[PDB]
This record gives sequence, C-alpha cells and structure tokens, in this order.
Amino acid sequence: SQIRQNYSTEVEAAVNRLVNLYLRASYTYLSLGFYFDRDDVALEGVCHFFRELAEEKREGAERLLKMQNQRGGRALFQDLQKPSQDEWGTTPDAMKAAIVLEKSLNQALLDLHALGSAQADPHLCDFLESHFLDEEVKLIKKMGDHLTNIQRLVGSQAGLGEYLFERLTL
Amino acid sequence: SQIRQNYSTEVEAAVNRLVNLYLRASYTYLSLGFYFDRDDVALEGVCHFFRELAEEKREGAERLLKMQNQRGGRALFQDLQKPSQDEWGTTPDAMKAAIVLEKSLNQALLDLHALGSAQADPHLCDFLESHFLDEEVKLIKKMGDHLTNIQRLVGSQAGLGEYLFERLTL
Amino acid sequence: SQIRQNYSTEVEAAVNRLVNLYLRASYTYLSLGFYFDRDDVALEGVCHFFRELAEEKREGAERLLKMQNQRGGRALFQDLQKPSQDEWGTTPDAMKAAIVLEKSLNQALLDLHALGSAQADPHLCDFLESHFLDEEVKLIKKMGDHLTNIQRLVGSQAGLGEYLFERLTL
Amino acid sequence: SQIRQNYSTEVEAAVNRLVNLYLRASYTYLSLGFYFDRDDVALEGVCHFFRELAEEKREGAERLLKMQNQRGGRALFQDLQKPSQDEWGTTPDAMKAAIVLEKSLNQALLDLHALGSAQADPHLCDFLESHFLDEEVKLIKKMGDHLTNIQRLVGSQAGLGEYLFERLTL
Repeated sequence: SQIRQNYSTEVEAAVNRLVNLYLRASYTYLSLGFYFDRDDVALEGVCHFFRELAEEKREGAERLLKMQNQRGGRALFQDLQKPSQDEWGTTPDAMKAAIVLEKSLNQALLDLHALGSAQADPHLCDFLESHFLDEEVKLIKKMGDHLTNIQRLVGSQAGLGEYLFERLTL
Repeated sequence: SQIRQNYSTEVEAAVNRLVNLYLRASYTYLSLGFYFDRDDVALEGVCHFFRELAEEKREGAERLLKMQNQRGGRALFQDLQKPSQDEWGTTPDAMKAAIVLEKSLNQALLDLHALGSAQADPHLCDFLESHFLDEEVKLIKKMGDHLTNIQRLVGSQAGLGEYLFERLTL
Repeated sequence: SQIRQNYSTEVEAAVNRLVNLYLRASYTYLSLGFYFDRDDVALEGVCHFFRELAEEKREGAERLLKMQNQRGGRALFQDLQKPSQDEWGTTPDAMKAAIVLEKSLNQALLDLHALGSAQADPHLCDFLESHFLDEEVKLIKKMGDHLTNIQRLVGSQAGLGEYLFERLTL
Repeated sequence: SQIRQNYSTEVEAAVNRLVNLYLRASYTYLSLGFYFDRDDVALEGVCHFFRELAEEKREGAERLLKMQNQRGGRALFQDLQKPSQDEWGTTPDAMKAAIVLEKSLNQALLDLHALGSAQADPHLCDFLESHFLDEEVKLIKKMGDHLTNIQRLVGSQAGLGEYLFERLTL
C-alpha cells in the first residue's frame, strides 16, 4: 500500500473481526425487532428500540470499514452467523440478551484498543475512543436503566408491567 | 463598615449559619439526584426533581450572601457536612427525607425572622418574606401532595406505583 | 452492577475524591466572588470572574458524577472543607490563590489519568482528555496572562492598576 | 374623612415630615448635579449620577403624597431648606455627603416603620418595605462601592483617579 503507515497486520485483522462482530450484532437486532412486531407479541416500542439498534450497529461496521481503507488495510468479510435465538421471550429476556451482546462488543473494543496501544498506534486508539467507547458506555447504561424498570414492573404483575413499559418508556 | 445601618451582629451571624444550611441542603439534593440516576434505581423524574432542588437551594444561599454584603455584614463560610445518607431508599423514603429537610429550613427562616423582628430590622423581615417564606410554603405543599400520591400508589403494588408516579407526575 | 465493565475500584474511589476536590474548588470560588462584592473591596469584574469559576467547578463535579453512574460506580460524598481563607487580599493575591488551586486540580486529573492508564481504562482516559485536561490548560494560561497584567499595573501604582485591570480586562 | 381607617395622626404627621425630607434630598442632589456641570469642575458622569438621584428622591416624595391621600390624611407642606453646601468639593467629598444624606433618609424610614408598628398599621409597614427600605439599602451599597473605588484611585494620583472614575464607572 502506498498509504499504509504504522498500521500493523494484527490491527488490520482484528478490525476485520470486529466488523463481523458489529454486522452480526446488527443481524441479531434485526431478529429481535421483527419478533416484537409479531401479532402474538405486539410491542411496537420494543420493536422500534431494537430496529434502531440494528441500524446503529450496521453503521459502526461501516465506520470501521471506512477506517480500514483510510489506513491502507484490506477489508475481508466472513459469513455472518444467524442470531443465537429464533424467539426472544419477554421484554426482560430480550433486554438481558441485548446487554450480554453489548458487553461482548464493548470487550472486543477494549481488546482492540489494548492491541493498538501495544502496537503504538494512537490513531486507532483515538478512533475507538471518539466513535465507539463512549457510545457503548452510554448504551449499556440506558439498557441497565431499562432492565431495572422492566424488573420493577414485571415483578408486580407481568403483562401489565410489560405493556406499561412499552407505552410509557419506549 | 461605611454602609452598615440597623444591622445587628446577631442577624449577621444567623445569616451566615442559614447560608451553611442552604448549601448543605443543596449538597443533600445533589446526592439524592445522583442516587436516582443509578442504573439499579433508574427513576429519571425523581433524579430531575431533586437536581432542580439542589440548584434552588444553592440560589437561596447566594441570595443570602448578596444580602449580607448589601447590609454590610461579612460572609463567613464553614465546612459543609456530607448528607446524612449515602443511599436514599425508595421514592417515598426520599420524599419524606426532603420534607424533613425543608421543614428544618423553614424553621430556620422562621427563627431568623423572629430575631430580625426582636432587633427591629424590617429590611431583613421583608427580605425573608419576599424570597423565602412563601417559596418554602409552596414547596412543602407540593412535596406533601407528592407523598400522598406516592403513598396511594405504593400501597397498591410497590414497583408499579413507583414507576407510574415517576412517569405520570414527575 | 449489571452494567459495570473494566471499571476498577481504584478509579471509582479516585473519581469520588476528585468530585470532592471540584466541589471544594467551587466553594472556594464562591467565597472569592462574594469577598470582591464587599462594599470595602468593590471590584465587580473580579467578583464575576470568580463566581463564573464556581459554576464551572460545580459543573465539573457533576460531569464526574454522571460518568461515575454511567460506569456503574457509586457516588460517595464527604464533608466539604471550608475555603482556606476568609478574606482574600488584593486582586493579585486572589489570582495567585486561584492558580495554586487550579494547578492542584490539574495534578489530580493527571494522577487519575495515570491511574486509568495503569488499569487499562481508555474510556476514563478519553473522558478526562475531552472535558477536563484542555479546559485546565486554557484556564491556567488565562490566569497566567492576568497575573502578568495585574503585576505590570500594581507595580506602577497599586490602587490605580487594580481599578484599571478590573475595568479594562475583566 | 370618609375613607380613613387605622391611620393615626402620628403617622400622618411623620409622613408629612418625610415628604419634606425627600424633597430636600432632591434639592440637595439638584445642587450637587449642577455643581459638577460647572466648567471648572466638568465631571459629566458625576453630574448625571446626582441629577438622576434628584429625580428618584422627588418620586419618593410623590409616592408618599399619593399614599397620604389613599389613607385619608392631609398633605401639609413646609419650607424646603436650601442644601447645606453651595460648593461640593471633589467626587469623594460629594459621595460622602450623599452617603450621609441617604443614611439619614434610611433612619427616618426606619423610624416611621417602628411608629407604624407601634400603632399596629401594617399597610404603612408594607408600603415602606415594598418601595423604600430595599431601594435605600441598594443605593447605599452602590455609594459604598463607589466611595471605595474613588478612594483607591485618588489615593494613587488625585486628578487622574477622579477623571478615570467618571469615565470608566460613571
């Protein structure tokens, strides 16, 4: 590459893997969204919540792909595994699953940052800090807050709490 | 002081103490607000309610400090004791604590007024009447109304009532 | 905590201490501001300068508290020590004291950053860099410039220089 | 009087005297203002400062006269003594004289209030509190601040300080 400078093969590879991870997260949120659109689930607020996340994760991937090209690495795509569930249970079930997924993306970002740091690659480190690390922290806090609120409500009386959360928070 | 007229050392001292009392009330409301921002508490309406009060109490203090200087007394600051709790329980717990605090500020205002009256200091008396006495009466009424409403709701079914109060009143 | 990830107990504690440090700086600037509002000091520009800083430091604290909750740590408040002086001397005296205070906040930020770095916590490091490290550098430069200008003026003829600085710079 | 209720002859008399006091203060400020308009004094800022006060004191008198009629008392006018000086010296001299005058008006208001209070006349007390007591406190604070600033400047170098105060504060 005529442009590549201070960009390790290890970061390049890891960025490719994180692209797969983001695209898979998107795919998972697509599935979550359409499950909550089912006539026998019918929680529009929850549907919209996850469809909006599908988009955000797809955008992350694209931002990572743009950066890959800017640095002179080569995007390599792998198969996207289907989501881990076909049916997603109740709102709390879905929100827990979303938290688990986000923590795994966050840890992958944290790992990539540690790698860029070991490879003395400050452009990578700033890139992750500016567009990914804070976004994740804020999203996981928000999911945390929702889980707490769902749990307060579905303890009381389950169907009622689930409706009211969708109506008044989402 | 070239400006000081009809301003007793006793009022001056008492104003300094009431400044500490207001700043401490502010600090207490800061703590209440951020507790309700915790991901495992997650009641934004309650958070905003108390953060707005923190500001109001800080403003009271500042108004008292401005008045001190206008009269020719000297502001003297003391340590601010931390709030009396680190964790604030449920919305009713927090609202009761807020009522207790406000009644204590109100009584301190009532005491200062009695003092200004004994010292024949009508400027002080009008100052407290115009900016503090009615504000307190209205705030304690509002807290009263909220407590009643929280108690009606958390009697029925606790987590549900607490969510609904935050959503529909706050 | 359901949200806490890569957030050490050491950072959590240190953030709590830095909150106390910021709130205490705010309290110090409150005192500085109202001293310069005294009828026998009467430098409105200096008063406004420090009252504006009181607000900025309170905001820092609040930003740190928000971040604490976002990361899943627990805000813990301690007593706020009164400011180190009751009377603040002349403008240069006050500005030197302000520089001393700011350097101590800056060093506390630098220490916290080093800690986050030792604990491989890049979210913390980016947080301090984005909202605190540059703000401090710029504020200390500005105070530096003011001190130089006050010193040039109060060397010449003290009361005159102090009036002219308040009027024409502040 | 068909309207008079709870309005003592003592308050009525005292209000008449306070009207004379306000009109005399106005007359004094008229004199101060035109002295500073002299080609051999020539301080326009000081001139405007006192001419504006002449108006304010005339307005006080008129407000007191309006109140007298509203309560059913009878306005009685006496001679207005000329001001106590024909020439008013330097800005500090004039400002000290203004402070002395204002303190005497303030004490007369304080006395009238004490009287209304002894005569259980709360309308009088509220009237003085709403339009006079705070206005005086704020005006005497402002004069206090000016005196301090003039004294800082005319200590340094007298003619220079006096010009700069008129130019940059007034």
